[PDB]
Amino acid sequence: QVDSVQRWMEDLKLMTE
Amino acid sequence: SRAAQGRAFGNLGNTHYLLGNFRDAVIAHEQRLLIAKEFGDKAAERIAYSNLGNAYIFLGEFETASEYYKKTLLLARQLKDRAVEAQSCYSLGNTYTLLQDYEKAIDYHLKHLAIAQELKDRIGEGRACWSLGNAYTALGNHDQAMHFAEKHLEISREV
Ligand SMILES: [Cl-]
Ligand SMILES: [Cl-]
Ligand SMILES: [Cl-]
Ligand SMILES: [Cl-]
Ligand SMILES: [Cl-]
Repeated sequence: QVDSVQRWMEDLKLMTE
Repeated sequence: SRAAQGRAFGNLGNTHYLLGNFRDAVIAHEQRLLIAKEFGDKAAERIAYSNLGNAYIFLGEFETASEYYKKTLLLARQLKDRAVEAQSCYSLGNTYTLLQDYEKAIDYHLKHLAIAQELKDRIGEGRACWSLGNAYTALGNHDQAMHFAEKHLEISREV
């Protein structure tokens, strides 16, 4: 996995609008 | 009321998403999207594209996610929403990395970088430098990678 992509995905899991 | 149903679908989609129900999030957000188009509600249409893209990432459907993020990007530009334009560019850069399309990843990461600098979003700038350094290294472009690795280090100390 690419670490920056992993981090983005971890944040994304909590993201809604 | 069709407008109330649109609100209800947008709420259901978000709750399914946060519960990890990504399929059911898509089903609900699609109906939010349709109703937003019926009513000419561009805010809701944009939001639905972004939430759909996110759900498709967690379904492993990266090409589909990229299609929805490109739609969000178009609408964010029409709406003159720079922070949302930046967010959709960052999501596209990551999505193209997942698709191993580093040229498109770099394109959208450079777009995000520029907007994060304009908005004085220093944390976002750091993310951009992280991501760009990684992409340039994947391609062997070590002079570009050096620039962004230095900038990531500098920012990492501030925020
Ligand atoms: Cl559509
Ligand atoms: Cl987005
Ligand atoms: Cl573009
Ligand atoms: Cl280079
Ligand atoms: Cl720069």
